[PDB]
Amino acid sequence: QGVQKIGILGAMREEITPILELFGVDFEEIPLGGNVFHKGVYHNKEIIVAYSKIGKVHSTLTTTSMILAFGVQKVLFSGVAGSLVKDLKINDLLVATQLVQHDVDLSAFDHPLGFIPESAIFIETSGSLNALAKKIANEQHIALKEGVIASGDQFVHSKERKEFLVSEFKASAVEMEGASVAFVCQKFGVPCCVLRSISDNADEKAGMSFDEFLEKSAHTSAKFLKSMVDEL
Amino acid sequence: QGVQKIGILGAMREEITPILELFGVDFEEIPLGGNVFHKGVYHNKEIIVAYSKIGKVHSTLTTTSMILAFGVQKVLFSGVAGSLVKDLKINDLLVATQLVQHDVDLSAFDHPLGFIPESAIFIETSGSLNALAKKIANEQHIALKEGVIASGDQFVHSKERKEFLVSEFKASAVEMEGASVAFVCQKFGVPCCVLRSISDNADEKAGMSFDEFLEKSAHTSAKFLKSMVDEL
Ligand SMILES: C#CCSC[C@H]1CN(Cc2c[nH]c3c(N)ncnc23)C[C@@H]1O
Ligand SMILES: C#CCSC[C@H]1CN(Cc2c[nH]c3c(N)ncnc23)C[C@@H]1O
Ligand SMILES: [N+]
Repeated sequence: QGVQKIGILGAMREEITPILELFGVDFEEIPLGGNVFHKGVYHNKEIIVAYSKIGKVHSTLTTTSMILAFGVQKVLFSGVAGSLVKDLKINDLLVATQLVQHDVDLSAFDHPLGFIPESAIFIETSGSLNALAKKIANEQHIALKEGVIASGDQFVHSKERKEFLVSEFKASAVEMEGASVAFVCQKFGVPCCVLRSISDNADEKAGMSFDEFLEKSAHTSAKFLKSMVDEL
Repeated sequence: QGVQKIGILGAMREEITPILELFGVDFEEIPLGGNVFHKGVYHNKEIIVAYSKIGKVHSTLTTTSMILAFGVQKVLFSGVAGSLVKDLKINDLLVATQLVQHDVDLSAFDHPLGFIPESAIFIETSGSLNALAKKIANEQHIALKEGVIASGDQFVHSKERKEFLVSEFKASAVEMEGASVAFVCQKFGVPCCVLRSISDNADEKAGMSFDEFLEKSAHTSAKFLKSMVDEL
């Protein structure tokens, strides 16, 4: 019966700018492990917001810090992603049902791609939180897609790599942090939800699309994340 | 003026088996975040030993746990690695002077390979600890090499990838955890030393070589790590 502590994560500063703005509360800035954590109070909940910096190691570190140093009981991720599928268009919102580290390769020992011993290819997120996301989206008449998100330490900008992600993992979107965030949460038994809004199509024009749409797509995701926190 | 707390990390159980045996003290087993931490007392020092499990996310998580949950003031890594250079042979010992995440690719935005914004290509380890390693090796007439270690989430077993690591990063050895361990330590200001003993040549026969030499190479590294702790 303490105050609920909720971790809110993006990868880049641009993904958390709209989060901080939308909550509209005063935040205390707390430096730790190369991150700045923004700690505020919102409707009987303590919210801790940070951007991890890009990629798997950064996001793993920051999620672990949120859990161990700030005692968060849930983690919600908001940011942008590349679309791997024709029906996911720029600005569309996706909730990740499972995530994979698409760049993991222990095939020299006959392991399937994505697999590491003492783990699994696919990492699950919270069914209760994903159900909440879907409930809210239906009530607000927001198209919310669901699917597998692939995460790796490369910005994907080729037809060939996109097609690999679809064929190998049946992934719908690609990014560089979701799987590591969801993985850390699974290891600590912390409920996790990963939201992404599409910024690009992970093809040869992805860099230019990303730079154009980062702000808008980040805001779309942030607004939805806030609507979830309103129901926690 | 408290007791010095030292984190001792391997990636696989096999890399820490000789560590636990060689210290020869009683350890309390403490589960946290999917790892088991072995906490013992050795010569006015508290030693916390764990294996992270394989790869960058696992090792990032465990190093962060060591620092935040166990309060370690230094981190020493011991394990095995693939050789990228003719003069590093099976069983040889290497101390990593810098490390890189060799699989990071943000070249779509004209970043050099290995680079992430708000970080650097090369991560340094502790000069004071590396100097200690070299001093001990010279006193014991142990050949200790030094160089760049490349870390990524793939087991390297091809001429083509080996040559890339040498050309791109001037790396001497390859593994899947050193850069992430050293990175976490840098972010928290914790001195880090990464030791590796060669298990294979990162070529088409690397899997078979690794399985053959894991035990012996792990022990070689562990023995050297213990000799360092004896001087702390
Ligand atoms: C320098 C620089 C920016 S790297 C890209 C950011 C955006 N994010 C999501 C993302 C959006 N589009 C992507 C794509 N095509 N591939 C990987 N990841 C993504 C992954 C990284 O945090
Ligand atoms: C399944 C399974 C085992 S994956 C290999 C282990 C050994 N380690 C070091 C290592 C030794 N040789 C290597 C190589 N050729 N490539 C990458 N890493 C390494 C990296 C991983 O922890
Ligand atoms: N990776």
